[PDB]
Amino acid sequence: HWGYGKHNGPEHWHKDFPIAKGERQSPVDIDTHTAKYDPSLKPLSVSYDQATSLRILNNGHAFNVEFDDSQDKAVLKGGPLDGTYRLIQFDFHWGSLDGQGSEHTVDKKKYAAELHLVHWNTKYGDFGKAVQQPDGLAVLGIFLKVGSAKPGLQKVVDVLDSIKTKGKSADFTNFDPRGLLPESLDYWTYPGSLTTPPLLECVTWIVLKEPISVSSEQVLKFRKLNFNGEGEPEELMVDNWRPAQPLKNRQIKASFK
Ligand SMILES: NS(=O)(=O)c1ccccc1
Ligand SMILES: NS(=O)(=O)c1ccccc1
Ligand SMILES: [Zn+2]
Repeated sequence: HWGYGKHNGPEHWHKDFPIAKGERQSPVDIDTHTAKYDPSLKPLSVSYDQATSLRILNNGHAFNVEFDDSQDKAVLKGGPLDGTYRLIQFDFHWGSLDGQGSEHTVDKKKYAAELHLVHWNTKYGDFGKAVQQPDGLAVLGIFLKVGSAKPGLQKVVDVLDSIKTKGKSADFTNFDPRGLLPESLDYWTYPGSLTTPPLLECVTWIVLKEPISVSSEQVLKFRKLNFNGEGEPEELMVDNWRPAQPLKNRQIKASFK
């Protein structure tokens, strides 16, 4: 199966997922000087007041926090989006060192990690039907830098010890994903794909310009997770990021002047 190692990492994925070399792959490098302000963007609306988290899962590649998406309770709308997109999960990607870890880059700069808040277009009824559609998903991407602790992250960090290995999960109710956001909603947007197999080309990416700060201790705890399952040789879960892919025939638009 696929992963992030020398043998099964991003440069191998195309053999089983040929869309890896497609026309709208993610992540990309965001060249800030080439991105253009777009006045046709409507204001972005992140409405997570009634978000209902369920469970946190180590899937052998990263960890996922899962949400109950059976009602319109945590939605993203506006910006480049037509209609309403419902939050299903968040996931992170991070590095073995603070100088790398993010998937998107900004003028070639890599951040220490990247958070993805994944939403599906409610016009398609559920996640699996949405990922067959070119506008099925919207992923809100948020960069993490190392500096001050992010208090809203700490409940995640403290639960990781209970999901150290592949296939482990834990209850993760009553977690408020609002505490993971930066102050500003200024963003870049472009059409792209999932960044892990199956690499489906269904995503409107909305990448926030303002990073959040997390502490060195918080990110160190991410790097104590394991890719392997229980009772197997330890392979620390680090560097679970895909590098930037060709921009091809795409334009990155900015929400801000
Ligand atoms: N192409 S892939 O899914 O990364 C893969 C790589 C090596 C062995 C099996 C699968
Ligand atoms: N890492 S990502 O592009 O946001 C993603 C979300 C759901 C499934 C697979 C990948
Ligand atoms: Zn992700």
